[PDB]
Amino acid sequence: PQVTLWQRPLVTIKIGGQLKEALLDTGADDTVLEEMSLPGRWKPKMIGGIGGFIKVRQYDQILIEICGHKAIGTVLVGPTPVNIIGRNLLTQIGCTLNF
Amino acid sequence: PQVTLWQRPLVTIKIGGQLKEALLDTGADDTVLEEMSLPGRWKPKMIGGIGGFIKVRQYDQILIEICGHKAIGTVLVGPTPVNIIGRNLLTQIGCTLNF
Ligand SMILES: CC(C)(C)OC(=O)N[C@@H](Cc1ccccc1)[C@H](O)CNC[C@@H](O)[C@H](Cc1ccccc1)NC(=O)OC(C)(C)C
Repeated sequence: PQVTLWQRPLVTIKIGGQLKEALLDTGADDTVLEEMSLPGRWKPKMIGGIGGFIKVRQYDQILIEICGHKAIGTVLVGPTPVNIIGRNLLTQIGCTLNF
Repeated sequence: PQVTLWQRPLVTIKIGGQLKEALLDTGADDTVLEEMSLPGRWKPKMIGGIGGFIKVRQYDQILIEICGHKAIGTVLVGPTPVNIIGRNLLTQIGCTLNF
């Protein structure tokens, strides 16, 4: 696909046969998902965004599917208002910015 | 051009006769820049990011060159760790997300 920016670039993700809405964010280095209980150990972490930091839990090697394109990597889970797919995952699906 | 995301999508912009580096951010609805004295009449505004709200000065109808492409629109000036080019200006330059 070719996603236009007239509207926020919100797509469907599948994180364990759960369809989830998430934003493709080129501005984000990391992937941040809404509070969820994932099996596995996590590492405490504080991530900064415009505005300040938020405390998140870090999970390694999560598999997510972005428009039926698989990506596997680190995800931070915390109280975000929106799921954010960051460049750590977008690089996996071959995502580019073209102008 | 075709920007890959192995690294942050940093481009050089020209604004108010100043060359600056800014991130192309499909996650941002608006363009927020580092503190600067741009010419004109501004209005205070508050905008939220993942860590909470910040106060910005809003400047309308400002000319900005992104990789030599012309864009004229709103620019928010405020306490940001990085200059960010949002979707109000990425659409003007014809940028897309592709995979
Ligand atoms: C998500 C996270 C991993 C925490 O990365 C950033 O927030 N990265 C910042 C850049 C940054 C680096 C270092 C320090 C501070 C900021 C990008 O603007 C992220 N794209 C912005 C996008 O996530 C956010 C989506 C959003 C919107 C509203 C609420 C919550 C979240 N929009 C965003 O902040 O938009 C404005 C900049 C216009 C405020």
